[PDB]
Parts: sequence; C-alpha cells; structure tokens
Amino acid sequence: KQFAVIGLGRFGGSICKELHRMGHEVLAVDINEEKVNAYASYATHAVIANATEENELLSLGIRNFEYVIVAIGANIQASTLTTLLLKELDIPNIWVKAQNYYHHKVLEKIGADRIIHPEKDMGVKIAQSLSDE
Amino acid sequence: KQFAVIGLGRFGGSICKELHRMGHEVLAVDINEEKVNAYASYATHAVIANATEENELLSLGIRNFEYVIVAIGANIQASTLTTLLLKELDIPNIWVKAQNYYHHKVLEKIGADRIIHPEKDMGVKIAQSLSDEN
Amino acid sequence: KQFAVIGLGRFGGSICKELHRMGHEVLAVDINEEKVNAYASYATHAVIANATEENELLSLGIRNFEYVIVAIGANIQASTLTTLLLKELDIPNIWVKAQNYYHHKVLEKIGADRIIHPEKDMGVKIAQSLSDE
Amino acid sequence: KQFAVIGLGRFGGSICKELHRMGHEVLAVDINEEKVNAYASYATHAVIANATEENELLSLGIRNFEYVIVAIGANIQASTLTTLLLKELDIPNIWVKAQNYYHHKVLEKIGADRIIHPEKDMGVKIAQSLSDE
Amino acid sequence: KQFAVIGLGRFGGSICKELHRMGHEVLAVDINEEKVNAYASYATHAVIANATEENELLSLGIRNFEYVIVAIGANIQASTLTTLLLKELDIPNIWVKAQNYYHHKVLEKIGADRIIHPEKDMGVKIAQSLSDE
Amino acid sequence: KQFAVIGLGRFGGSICKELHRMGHEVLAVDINEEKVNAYASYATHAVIANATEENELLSLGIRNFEYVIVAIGANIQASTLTTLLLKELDIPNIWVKAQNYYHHKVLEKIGADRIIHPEKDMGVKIAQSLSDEN
Amino acid sequence: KQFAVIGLGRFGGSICKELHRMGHEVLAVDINEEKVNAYASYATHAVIANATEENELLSLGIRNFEYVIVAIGANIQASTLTTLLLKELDIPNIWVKAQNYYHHKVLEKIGADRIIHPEKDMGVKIAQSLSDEN
Amino acid sequence: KQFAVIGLGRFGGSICKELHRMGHEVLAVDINEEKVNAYASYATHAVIANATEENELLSLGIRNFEYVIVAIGANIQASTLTTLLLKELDIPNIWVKAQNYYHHKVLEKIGADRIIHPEKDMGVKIAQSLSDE
Ligand SMILES: Nc1ncnc2c1ncn2[C@@H]1O[C@H](COP(=O)(O)OP(=O)(O)O)[C@@H](O)[C@H]1O
Ligand SMILES: Nc1ncnc2c1ncn2[C@@H]1O[C@H](COP(=O)(O)OP(=O)(O)O)[C@@H](O)[C@H]1O
Ligand SMILES: Nc1ncnc2c1ncn2[C@@H]1O[C@H](COP(=O)(O)OP(=O)(O)O)[C@@H](O)[C@H]1O
Ligand SMILES: Nc1ncnc2c1ncn2[C@@H]1O[C@H](COP(=O)(O)OP(=O)(O)O)[C@@H](O)[C@H]1O
Ligand SMILES: Nc1ncnc2c1ncn2[C@@H]1O[C@H](COP(=O)(O)OP(=O)(O)O)[C@@H](O)[C@H]1O
Ligand SMILES: Nc1ncnc2c1ncn2[C@@H]1O[C@H](COP(=O)(O)OP(=O)(O)O)[C@@H](O)[C@H]1O
Ligand SMILES: Nc1ncnc2c1ncn2[C@@H]1O[C@H](COP(=O)(O)OP(=O)(O)O)[C@@H](O)[C@H]1O
Ligand SMILES: Nc1ncnc2c1ncn2[C@@H]1O[C@H](COP(=O)(O)OP(=O)(O)O)[C@@H](O)[C@H]1O
Repeated sequence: KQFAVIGLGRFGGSICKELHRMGHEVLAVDINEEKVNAYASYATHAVIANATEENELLSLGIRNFEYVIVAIGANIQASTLTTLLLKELDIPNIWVKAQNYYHHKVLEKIGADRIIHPEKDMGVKIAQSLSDE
Repeated sequence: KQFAVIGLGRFGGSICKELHRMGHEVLAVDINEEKVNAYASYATHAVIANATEENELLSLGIRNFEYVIVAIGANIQASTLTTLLLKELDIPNIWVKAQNYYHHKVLEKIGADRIIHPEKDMGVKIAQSLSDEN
Repeated sequence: KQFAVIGLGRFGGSICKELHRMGHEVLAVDINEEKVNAYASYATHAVIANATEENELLSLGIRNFEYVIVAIGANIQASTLTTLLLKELDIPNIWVKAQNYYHHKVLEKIGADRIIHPEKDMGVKIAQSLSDE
Repeated sequence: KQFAVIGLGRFGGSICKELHRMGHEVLAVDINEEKVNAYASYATHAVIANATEENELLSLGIRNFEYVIVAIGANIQASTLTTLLLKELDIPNIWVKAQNYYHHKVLEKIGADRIIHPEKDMGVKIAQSLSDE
Repeated sequence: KQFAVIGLGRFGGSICKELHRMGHEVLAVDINEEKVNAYASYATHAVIANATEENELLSLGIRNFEYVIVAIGANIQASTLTTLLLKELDIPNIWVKAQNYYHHKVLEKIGADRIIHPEKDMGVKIAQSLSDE
Repeated sequence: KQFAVIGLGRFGGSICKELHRMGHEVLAVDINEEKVNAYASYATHAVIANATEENELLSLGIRNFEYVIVAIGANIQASTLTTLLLKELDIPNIWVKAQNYYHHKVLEKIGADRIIHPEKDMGVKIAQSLSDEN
Repeated sequence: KQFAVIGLGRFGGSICKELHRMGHEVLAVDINEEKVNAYASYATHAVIANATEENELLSLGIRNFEYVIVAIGANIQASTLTTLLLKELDIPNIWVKAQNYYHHKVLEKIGADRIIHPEKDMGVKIAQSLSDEN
Repeated sequence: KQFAVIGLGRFGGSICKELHRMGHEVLAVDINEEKVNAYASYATHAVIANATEENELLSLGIRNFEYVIVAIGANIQASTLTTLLLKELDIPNIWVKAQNYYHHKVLEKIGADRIIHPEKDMGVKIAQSLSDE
C-alpha cells in the first residue's frame, strides 16, 4: 500500500501505472519536470526532486515508505548514490534497477535488497515461456 | 526443442544462455562477429549472418524452426524488416522485441505473433511482485 | 484535384506550395502547430493532427482522397506506421518518402505504391542533366 | 565526359554511380577514407583529399574538369569555401548543393553557376508528377 | 553621430564604450542578455535581438544608421549572414570583423565596405610603432 | 633594427612579417616547429625554443635585443612567466600581449613596459576612425 | 592565532575547518556567497570580498594578519594577482596554492614565501608512508 | 619494495617518481600511451593497460604486489571498478584516491584499505603546519 518509485522512465513509469491500476498509493519522484507532469495523474503523489540530495529525501518522507524502488537509468552514479543514501534512512526494502554487470556488483555490495536487470531478467523468463509453450 | 534467436544482445543473449541450460537446440544469428564468438559455446549453432537479407535466411534454414525470436535492438528498421521477411517464410510463431510504443504498433500490424517490451513488461511484473510481497 | 500531404517539412511543404500554385485542392496535416500555421495559406485545408492515430485520419476524410503523400521525415516509425494505417483505409495511391535503404525495403513490402528518396532520386536526374548538357 | 564530384555522400554518391553507369569519367574526392574506398569502384578516379585546401585542388587537376559538383553536406562552411576556391581556378560550370535558404543566398552571390536543393527541388517535381498523374 | 554596433564582445564592446565617451549615439544589439545589460549604460540604445533575422533588423531601424559595425565573433556564420542581410537594407557603410583569412575572403566578395582583423591589424601597427620608436 | 618577437601566432606573426617588409632584423622564437618553419623566411633568425626556460633565453642572446615583444597567446602562464624572466635579463623595453583584464593587471605589476590588448585596443581606434569619417 | 585564508574551496575550506577545531582565529574571504555562508560557522570572521581588489583587502585588515594563505583554485590569474597585491601590503608570510608547474614558477619569482601543490605534495608523502609501512 | 601504481596523473605520477628516487620497484599502468612513455624511465615497469579489465590485471601480475595504489582521477567509475576487481585478487593493501565525499563513502564500503583525498588531506596538514609555525 505504501510504495515509492524514484525515476519516472520506461521502467519506473511502468511500475507506477501498474501499481496505480491495482489501487496502491505510490509516490513518484523525478528530477525532470515533464516526467512528473506526465505521471502526475498516474501517481498518488508526484514530486519534482533530486534523489541524490539527502535533504530532499527527508522532506518527501521516504523513511515512512517500506518499499522504495530506484529506477534511475542512464545515470549510474545517481542510481548508486541514491541507494547509498536510502540505507542511511534505514529503509527496509530497497529495489534497484541495474544497468550492467559491473553496476550489478556495486549495488549488491552496498546493500541493495533486490537488484533488477530488466533486459537480462526478461530474457530468462521469455526463454522459460518458450519451454512451457 | 527447435528455437532460433536473431540478435545476440542483452535480451537475445539471455534467451540463448537460458535455453541452452535447459537443454534445447538454439540457433544464434548476429551480424557482429564478436557477439557470435562469445555465444558460440552457448548455442547449438552460431551463425554470422544478416537477418535483413532473405537469401541468407534460407541458407540458415529458418523455415524449419517453429519459433523464431527477433531480439534486434537499437536498430528498429532491421527489427521491422526481419519480421516482415519471416512472414514470407511462413514461420508459425514470431516473437519480436519492441523498442517504443510506435515500434510496438508497427510490429502488431505487420503480423508479429507476440511482441516483447523488456523494460515495460518487467515493470508490470515487478509491481505484481510488490503486491504479492505485502 | 484531390490531394493530401502528410508532414509539412522541406519535402512535404514544397509539394503543397507547388500544387497550390498549379490550382489544386491540397489537405495539409502535421503534428507541429507552427508548420500548419506557416502553410495554412498555402493549402486549401490545413489540419493539426497526428497521422499515427487511425481515429484522427477518419475525421479528416483521408478515404476520400485518391492520392496521399506521406512526407514524414526524421521519424521513421511515424512514416512506417502512417502508411500501414492508410492501406486499411483502402487508399488507392500512397506515395511515401524514404529515409534510407532499410526504410525503403520496409515501405516496399508493406504496400507503398511509390517510394520517394529525395536525396538519392535527385542525384540520378542531376547526373542525367549533366549528360544532356 | 569530364566530370568531378566533391563529397561522396547520399547526394554526391548517387551522381557518381549514375554517371559511371552511363559511361562517363568521374573524379571522386572526399576527406573520409571509408567513403572513397566504397566508391573507388564506382568512379574512374577516387581521391582522398580536402576540398578546402587550394594546394590539393591543383594536384587533382580540377582546372581540367569543365563540370565540378560540390555535394558537401552537413558542413556548410566547407561547401561555401570550396566553391569560392573553384572560381579562382576559373572553373566554367560549378554546381553546388545547398542546405537551407540562407546557404542558397550565399552560394548565389559568390558565383555558383547552379544551386541544387535536393529536398526542396524534389518536392516541386513530385508535385508536378501528381498533376500529370 | 548615428552609429550601430552588432555584437557586444571584446571588440564590439570596446567600440561602444569609446564612442560613448566621445559623445556619440550608439545602438548596441546582441543576442546574449547579460552582454546587453552590461553595456546598457554604455550605449544610447541597447537592444536584445538576433541580427540573423531580417524582421528584427527592420524593427530596430538599422536602415536609418549610416554606419553599422558587425563585431560578431566565434560565430562566423552569424557574422557572414548578418552582413548579407544589411546589404539588402542598402546600408551605406558596413564594417565587419573577420576571424581568419578564409572569412576575410568571403566578406570581401559579399560586399563588406571595410573588413577588420583585430589580431592581424594590431600587429602591423605595433610593428610600425617599433620602427618609429 | 634589433627586435625580438616571442610567439609566432596571429599577433606575433603579423609583427614579424611587417617588420621584415620594412627592413628590420627580427628574431622569431616559438615552441611549435611548424610556426617557426612557416615564418623562417619572414624573419632574419628563426629559433625553436621555449621562452619559459632561462637557459634557452641566454643561448639566443635576448639581452642583446633592446626591444622584446612577448606575443604568447592562449597560454597566460607562459606569457606571464616569460616576461618575468626577461626583467632578470635587464631588457630595456618589454612589450607584452594581454589576454584579459586580470592578465593586464598582473603584467602591469610585474614590470611590463607596454601592454597590448589587440581586441580591445583595436576597438578604441576603429571607433576613432568612425568619428573622423563622419 | 592570527590567520587569514583566501578562497574557500576544497583546499581552502579544509584549512579553515582544521584551524577552527584547534582553536584559532581565522578570517575567510571568498567571492562566492554560498561558500562564505557554508563556512561562516567554521571561521571566526567570514567575508564576501574579491581578493584581486586592493581597496577591499585594506578594508578587511589583511596587513594585521601575519599569515595569509591564498587557496584560490581554477582561476590562476586571481591567485597570481592576489599574491602580488599582498606583497605591497608587506605581509610577512604568504602561502600560495599552485595549480601546475608553470604557475609554481611564476609564484616563486613574484615573492611567495611558501608554495603548496596539494596533488603533487600529497604524492611525495604517501610514497614516504609506503616505505615506512614496509 | 613491491609497489604498483595505477593511473599516471598528477597524484599517481608523483608517487612513482618519489618511490623511484628512494630505490623501489614500481609498476606503472595507465590507459593513455603518452603518460606511460613519459613515466617509462621513472618506473621499473611501465605498462599500457586498462585497469577495469580483470584479464589484463592477471597478465601484469597484480596479485604478486602487496601494495596497489589506485590513483585514477576524473573517472570515478574506473576508480570504483578497479578497486572492486582488486579485492577479487585478494590484494592485501589497496590505497585509493577519492574525488569527493560521495566517492569516499562508496570506496569505504567496497573494501578500500586506505582512502586518500589529496585536496582535503593536504589542507588538514597545511593547517597543522600553521599552528606549529
Ligand atoms: N538524480 C535523479 N533523481 C531522480 N530521478 C532521476 C535522477 N536522474 C535521472 N532521473 C530520472 O530517471 C529516468 C531514467 O530514464 P531513462 O534514462 O530513459 O531509462 P529508463 O526509462 O529505463 O529508466 C529519467 O527519466 C530521469 O528523469
Ligand atoms: N541486421 C541484423 N541482423 C542480425 N543481428 C543484428 C542486426 N542488427 C543488429 N543486430 C544485433 O542485435 C543486437 C542488439 O543489441 P543492442 O542494440 O545492444 O540491444 P539489446 O542488447 O537490448 O538487443 C546487437 O548486438 C547486434 O549485433
Ligand atoms: N506523426 C506525425 N504526423 C504528422 N506529421 C508529422 C508526424 N511526425 C512528424 N511530422 C512532421 O513531418 C515533418 C518532417 O520534417 P523533417 O523531419 O524536417 O524532414 P523533411 O522536412 O525532409 O520532411 C516535421 O515538420 C513534422 O512536423
Ligand atoms: N572538406 C571536405 N572535402 C571533401 N569532402 C567533404 C568535406 N567535408 C565533408 N565532405 C564529405 O561530404 C559528405 C557529405 O555527406 P552528408 O553530410 O552525409 O550529407 P549528403 O550525403 O547529403 O551529402 C560526407 O560524406 C563527407 O565525407
Ligand atoms: N546572431 C547574433 N546576433 C547578435 N549578436 C551575436 C550573435 N551571435 C553572437 N553574438 C554576440 O557577439 C559576441 C562575440 O563575442 P566573442 O565571440 O567573445 O568574440 P569578440 O568578443 O572578439 O567579438 C558575443 O558576445 C555574442 O553575444
Ligand atoms: N612557452 C612558449 N614559448 C614560445 N612560444 C610559445 C610558448 N607557448 C606558446 N607559444 C606560441 O605562441 C603562439 C600563440 O598563438 P595563439 O595561441 O594562436 O594566439 P595568437 O595567435 O593571438 O598569439 C602559439 O603559436 C605558440 O606556438
Ligand atoms: N578573486 C577571488 N577572490 C576570492 N576567492 C576566489 C576568487 N576567485 C575564486 N575564489 C574562490 O576560490 C575557490 C577555488 O575552489 P576550486 O576552484 O573549486 O578549487 P579548490 O577547491 O581546490 O580551491 C572557489 O570556491 C572560489 O569561490
Ligand atoms: N581505466 C583506467 N585504467 C588505468 N588508468 C586510467 C584509467 N582511466 C584513467 N586513467 C589514468 O588516470 C589518470 C588520472 O589523471 P587526472 O584525471 O588528470 O587526475 P590526477 O592527475 O589527479 O589523477 C589519467 O592520466 C589517466 O591516464
């Protein structure tokens, strides 16, 4: 019921739209103003903020959210830095989207609860569908 | 048992590796020679060919394969052109990886059996996992 | 007499201006509002619409037009998608502007009556002019 | 019979291929080595040279050629500078490919015998074909 | 008394300041807003406009000015295009600042009354001062 | 008759060419070898040397030259360092080309006999020409 | 006890914080207002001023300070010009942070009591630590 | 006696020169060929290699070296990735140069034995020198 998604892109935006359809309260935060306006109606709360600043994260109230999904793409440093800040806020579950194998290793060692690799993870279940078909 | 994957990238390469682990015969075709060499051991047959040429597709024997997966990325025209050629070869099932919404619409109307959107489709099942995780 | 041009750019805009001079009824449709305003006086009907939506095409009345020219440039997917929709509307003649060799092949197989390659096609007639000169 | 084409791109390359088919001697000059290698078999003489340097132009023997076509694209300064050098070499006929309206005006005033606008010029003859059809 | 300077840079700004000290009416036009604000007090009229647009030049009233100095630097195309527009406005005297030898040749042939090369022209008078010293 | 120009660029090269035309002996020194070769015929003596090294300056014989012009551009530190070395060699007249206002202040306080600002100084005489023309 | 630091950056800011911890009176001057506000609590006196203007330096009272540290970075001309002004104010000890080898030479000849090269000087003591660590 | 320095820049190059003077065997590795040539005489072994590739690190023999100093600057990802690879090679002591506070935190959590901040660390000892003076 209490979910937060950081980064409204192809992967992050899809999570907000799907969660909103199921009837869940989702907080969407993104630096780009156009992304927040587009997903303003698809999220319970839409915020234009920078996730790499610890002062803004406290203003949003991320510590309240049990699940935080960091879906920042094409900016690996922002994704790595955001998750490191979230552990200081003792977030119980942090789900991070990885970009490559090296980024996957860094996120694992800095304390990411679950690492998502949308291109690689989709292949291993498309292949599973082929066997079942 | 008879699968063909076109385009050995992040999405296409993952399918070949996973299918090979399960014990399936997979044909891997890619224009780039480095990709084919890397996945030569992970595929039953690895071929360096261009999927946009109908003469090369007949040489491989794609008509034999019941399932063909077009995993070409960052080259939308090659992905669109390859699937159009495959329908001429009366391929029963063609699975195509889409890049954006506009590419999804084009593939649907040209006769793609199943369209895959790895970034968008993963989000709708990650969100499903969140609900099931309470 | 009944012509429709989709995409008011360097190639599409030149067709509307030349046809208007000859005294022909031309319908101009383009997503960009500035392009439609600029060519509003150079076309019998100017419409701000998206050619990739089949609902808007029926509103314009494209099925009435015998000749439809798809002059969309720099957006290959929009050009490919528009021509595929037009064949559903049983348009007799569809002329499409191609961007590269791969786009030329796709348009040919999806049922484009005539494919135009302005950069390549101009070279083969400039060269012809050199021989005649 | 004696033609020279400068810049082996979409427009320049099409002229060399078409002239070669008709059986004409064409000299192809381009800074990029890949372009010259690709069109080496499609031109009687292929040269890797920079057209903005007056010393290299004399080495090629451009003054011998009666017709010189400057098909440099995406580099307006190189196209403008090349044609200015050619007039010093008293080239009888110089055909230049223009990029926009402002480039068309500059080429006209610096002494270009014929200015070609492939995107705009193709539209005025596609529109003519529509009327004749 | 009636002077116009286009481009408020190191060379253009120095002309406005020196002319203002001598008691002359100078119109300063520049695209950058910071440059116009800095030289607003050093010019009789300061305008934020683009010199490459013929519509804006007529609004300023450049045709009234007998002397127009085009001091645009680091943007050779803007400098070349601006002077070509000014000749359409039948400006009696046009003084242009050149960037290199090739730019000097282009400006001379498009009808620049006087071409200024601040780096090169200063050397020929510093050397003259050495002989007189 | 005895002039030395350091830095063969747009400003430094113009001084050597103009002085050579008037019939003066000019020594041209520059780190770049292409610049020295280009201006070898336009100078009585052309030398490929670094002006920031005091050992090379003595080899050239700069102390003999009464007028030394430091026309180094785009390298403010080299221009500032060269003029500081020249004062140790008790050069009577040192003319330096400045790059900006801050560089003008530094050169003035380190003992530059005359500071030249080609972009700014040309404007104040172009403006003077406008007044005399009207 | 009487120290002045000019330029509140990575190097200048570290000096003010460390001196403040030890219990010393430090004057911090910087053109940027955000830097002065950030280090206002870490310095006894924080001033927003330009060090290249001799009128502002007298207002601060730099002549009173025995030690002045010029930690201006990325603006070599400001660093060079500031130290030249300080010698006119007969400052006993002037410590300057250098940017490169050429800037090091200029500062040495204009009368800098001690020149600091944080990147180079840290390497020669990290290497010393390696030898002592066996 | 057995030291390896990765990245021949202002900080890395100073370590190699100082260690070479003291009479120590230093291996210098850098992607840039000019840096390796300049420091070839100042290091016992100079190698042109990429530290982000685990295959090249084994070729050099980094596992033999007890002390490895990662002095990569202006490329934070290369510095972070290199140190992560070194821990797989069970390097006893790894000294890393940090760029900012956020990079300092990441290196600390991924297992850097000692983190060096040349700009910040020099200030705390210059200030110490002032008190002692
Ligand atoms: N520091 C940041 N804080 C919050 N959101 C960010 C930050 N940096 C980037 N983003 C957002 O993350 C999104 C990443 O999208 P993109 O790079 O297109 O790949 P994807 O859509 O797969 O995530 C961007 O839309 C951007 O707005
Ligand atoms: N015409 C083609 N025929 C076969 N394979 C192709 C063709 N064009 C591209 N490919 C392959 O498809 C792959 C696409 O990978 P990429 O663009 O990185 O995205 P992804 O890894 O998500 O597929 C490339 O590795 C390339 O080798
Ligand atoms: N989906 C669309 N529907 C209608 N018009 C479009 C669409 N997408 C782009 N266009 C128009 O097509 C034109 C293409 O112009 P451009 O890309 O500059 O190349 P060209 O001028 O050669 O056509 C654009 O001006 C744009 O307004
Ligand atoms: N200075 C030059 N001299 C000769 N050829 C050039 C020069 N600059 C660019 N070219 C060539 O001109 C060609 C222009 O092609 P491009 O910019 O793709 O547009 P187009 O194909 O329409 O000409 C390039 O392939 C380039 O190799
Ligand atoms: N299209 C334009 N119209 C008017 N002013 C322009 C235009 N383009 C550039 N300028 C101005 O011309 C000035 C050129 O300055 P710069 O490039 O620094 O060299 P300089 O100072 O020697 O002229 C810039 O400050 C810019 O504001
Ligand atoms: N340390 C040095 N000693 C001698 N000459 C130098 C030194 N550094 C640079 N130069 C020369 O000074 C010239 C400066 O030219 P440039 O930077 O193009 O501006 P300008 O042409 O206006 O002087 C360069 O051609 C360079 O060869
Ligand atoms: N003229 C000046 N007077 C005073 N302070 C200055 C002046 N110019 C720059 N500074 C300050 O010096 C600091 C230099 O910091 P920076 O360039 O980041 O490198 P570092 O942090 O290593 O010193 C800047 O924060 C700036 O505020
Ligand atoms: N992947 C890499 N492997 C090895 N060396 C690298 C790599 N990336 C950068 N370097 C080297 O590290 C050096 C960093 O220097 P620089 O960025 O100037 O800052 P500093 O001199 O303070 O280290 C560069 O000279 C570069 O050659």
